[PDB]
Amino acid sequence: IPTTENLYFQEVLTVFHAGSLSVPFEELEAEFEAQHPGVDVQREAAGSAQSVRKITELGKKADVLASADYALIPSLMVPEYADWYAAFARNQMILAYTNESKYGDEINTDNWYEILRRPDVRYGFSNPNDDPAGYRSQMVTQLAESYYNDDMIYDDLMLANTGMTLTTEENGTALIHVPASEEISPNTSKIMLRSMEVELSSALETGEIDYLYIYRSVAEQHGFEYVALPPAIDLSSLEYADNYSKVQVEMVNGEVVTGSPIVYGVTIPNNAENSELATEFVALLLGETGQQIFIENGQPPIVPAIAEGKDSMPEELQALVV
Ligand code: MOO
Repeated sequence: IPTTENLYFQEVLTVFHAGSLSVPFEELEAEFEAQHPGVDVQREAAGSAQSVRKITELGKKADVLASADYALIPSLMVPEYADWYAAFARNQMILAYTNESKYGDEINTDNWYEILRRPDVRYGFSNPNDDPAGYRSQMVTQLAESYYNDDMIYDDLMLANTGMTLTTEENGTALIHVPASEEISPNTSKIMLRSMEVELSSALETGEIDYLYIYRSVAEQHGFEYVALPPAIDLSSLEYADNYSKVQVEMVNGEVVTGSPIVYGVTIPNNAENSELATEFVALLLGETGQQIFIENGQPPIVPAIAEGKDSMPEELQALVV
């Protein structure tokens, strides 16, 4: 029987981070505890949007907040809960699978959506209201329409199988509306939906789902075979930023996220209890040691880190940022 520590957090350093950061932050935890004897790092892994909402709406206090989408910090935390943030890593949306997945040896970059259209094929993605990988899965599928010249890709895979709706904005931008989390109501024969993307890893391993909308790093961390989606739709390239911006996702609470290159962001909240200790953890993260942890885990780091609001940043961190 799990204790409260075994359920919740599965001196004190409280860190709320993204699900895809579970592997590098686990190695960062062990290294930080090795350098600091009496320090117990307590990590809570959740979708980045709900990780932010714990601080901004639930009144929870964290020392370190790390998101899969850096932009959630200035749009939701700044200026009441945050005065600064730093872009530290990059990632890539892929479609993961294993040997057991149906149509495995036959799926490639030019037919992935056609495979997902099949009634026997089941696929997974996380909750877009809570997780970046969840809303990014919708972004990838919608952008695939204009790339492959097929205006029915998003309708067949998402609109006809969930509670998601779509409207066209005045500038031609597509806007995806995500209803209440319980009213998403996915077609069980076609879609499996979790709160965060990494909980769906177990589903792909057993063959409960055939394909999974997830990051490249997570696929390499688990050893899954994957489909390298075109740079124009996979949110991996800085050059295709103008193309990615033509799709937006509105959450149930009215918050709008925009298609952009996947850029991870970190910050130390304004109401942090151990801000001194948090500084040292972020220093290890943005320093050479943190950089090598990401490279070894298949996640490319932004070296040097790009920060905003440097006049509010602690002095120890200003030597590691741009
Ligand atoms: O915040 Mo995630 O790394 O899209 O579970």
